[PDB]
Formats: sequence, structure tokens, C-alpha cells
Amino acid sequence: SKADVERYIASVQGSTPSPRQKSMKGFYFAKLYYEAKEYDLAKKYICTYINVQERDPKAHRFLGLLYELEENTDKAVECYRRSVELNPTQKDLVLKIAELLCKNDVTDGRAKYWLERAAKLFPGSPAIYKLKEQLLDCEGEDGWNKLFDLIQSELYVRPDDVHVNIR
Amino acid sequence: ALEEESVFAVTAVNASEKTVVEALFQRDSLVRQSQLVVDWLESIAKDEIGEFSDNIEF
Amino acid sequence: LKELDSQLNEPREYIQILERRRAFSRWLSCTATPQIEEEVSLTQKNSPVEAVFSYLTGKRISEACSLAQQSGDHRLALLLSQFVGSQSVRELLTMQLVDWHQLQADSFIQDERLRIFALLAGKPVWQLSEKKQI
Repeated sequence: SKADVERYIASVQGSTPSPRQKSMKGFYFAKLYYEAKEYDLAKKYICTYINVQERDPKAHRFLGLLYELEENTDKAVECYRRSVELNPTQKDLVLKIAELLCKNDVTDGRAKYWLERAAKLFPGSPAIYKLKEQLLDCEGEDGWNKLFDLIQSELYVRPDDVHVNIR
Repeated sequence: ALEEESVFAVTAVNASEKTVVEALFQRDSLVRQSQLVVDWLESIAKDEIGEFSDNIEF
Repeated sequence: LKELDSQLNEPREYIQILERRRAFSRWLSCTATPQIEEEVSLTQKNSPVEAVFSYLTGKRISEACSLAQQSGDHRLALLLSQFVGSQSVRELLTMQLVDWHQLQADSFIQDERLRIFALLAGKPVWQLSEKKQI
């Protein structure tokens, strides 16, 4: 519970002298508060680690997941974006940035640009097919032609079966 | 490209150096493919050594 | 303690015995440090080998490795840093002591250093080719 995390973090910050050494435990402190659903105490302990380890891509990713669990779309995306800047191997996180942008704004040139970046890391992916579908049905008559070329060119890789041929 | 839809993983706060790397080699196709190049290049040097290890007079 | 009370289930006999030993594995350093810290204050400037041994008899392996890097004994610092678990190094030193005794190369090494190698090898007493015992 909260009070067990608080009792552990009190004795573990007692067994720490200097402020920077308390901040260096902040990542651990933050995940224990998240495991109690204390999301602001998690945010507050990960930010007090990040302000002492500015370049940790998992601390930025953990702050992004805490903003996703506070419905704060572009702050989840910014902390994920910053985690991709600090470790570009995260193809999954390039896709998760497209996933949270197309769920915020369909007109956003950043949503379409991060889908571009996800497709160029994961071709032949139904999760990227439907992130194009959700832009192109919203691009109107200019959308229709791009959606036709998409449907034919990605069916030609492997269908879902049934659905896209009925659509 | 057949597993990527599924791997909604969570890290343990009590994880070891070993279990952070057991997670990394699932999480990271760049590290995974880079080690497959290490294993490949080490296998070339292995096959040029063959039977010979016990023929060494000091 | 402050390690079983954290567990929201009835804690198993082994987990109790483990933390009784982990607590006593703090006690046996706390009952020793002020004598080690005087012993090191005296020995450090005359023999760093006895100072490294005094840290090790209080489990201060980090300070022992630090003093071995400060004295110019860097393969002793490497040997000591690896000793925090592996039985392989305990058995490799068990062999190396059996080599040096039979080949009479033991009498070409410091008895104070052979005392560290015997401690690390898990040997309470070692019998040398000289018929000395450490």
C-alpha cells in the first residue's frame, strides 16, 4: 500500500546522506509509487531523478507512461519523443508516438510524420495499415485515391481476411 | 514482425543486471541483430581453429 | 527487523532465516569496524597487505579493493572485487595454493598475502612446504 512505500522510502532516504544520492534513488521510488497508483508521487520522484540524470531514456519513457495514465496526450508523446531521441532503437516507441498523435488530432502533420517513421521501421503491419486508414478516410476525395492505392498495395502483402475486401 | 503487436511488457523494480539484459534482448531488435553479427563473426574464427587446441607445445 | 513486516503474507521459515542471517551479516561488521579502522590507520603506511586483510575480516571488500588500487596491487583489487559470490574463484585459488605448495613456490610469496589467498579460498589454516602454518 501507499504507507508501506512511504515507510520504505523514509528508511531508504534515511540511509542516504547527500541530495544527489537521494535523486539517484528517485527512479526506484517512482516505480514503487506507481505500484501503489500514487501517479503524482511517481511523477515527482522520476522528475527529481531526471533533473539529476537528464539523458536516461527509460526515465523519460516512465514519465511519458505516467502522463498517458493522466490522459495528457502531448506530454506522454513528448516524454516518449525524448526517449526516442535518447535511444533510437525503440521502434515500438516510434509507433506509440503515432498511436497517441492519431488519437489526439487527425489533421496533425506530426501524426502523419510519426506514422511515416513507424511505417519505415515496420512495413507489412496491420497496426500501421489502420493508422493510415484513420488519416485517409479523413482526407476526403484526395483521401479516397490514397486509400485505394493503400488497400491494394498492403492487401498484396497479406490480408486480415474478410474485412478490408468488404470495406 | 510477427510478435510486435503483443509485447506489452513491464519492468520489475527489483530487477538484476542479468534480468535488465534478459528484457533488453526482447525489447531491442538493434541490439539483438548486432549480437547475431558478433555470434556470426565469432563462428568464423571458431571454424578456422577447429581441432587444434591441444597441439600447443610450451 | 524492517524486511519481513513489509510482506503482506505470512513469511516463510526460509525467508525469516535468510533475513536473520542478512541482519547478522551486518552485525559482524558493526562489531568489528572501530578495531579495523585503528588497525588500518597503523598498518596502511607500513604494510598495505595487513590493512587489506583487516578490511576483509570486517567484510569491507570495497575499501580493500580501493586500498589495493592505491598501493599498486591492482590484480589483488581485481581478485577481491570478483569474490562477492562465485565459488569458481574459491576453487581456482584452492588449486593455485595446491600448485604453489607442491612445486615449492609458496616460499616465494608473502605469508601475509598467502593469508589473504587462504581466506578467499575458504581455508582456515594453510600448511606450507616450509612446514610453517598460516
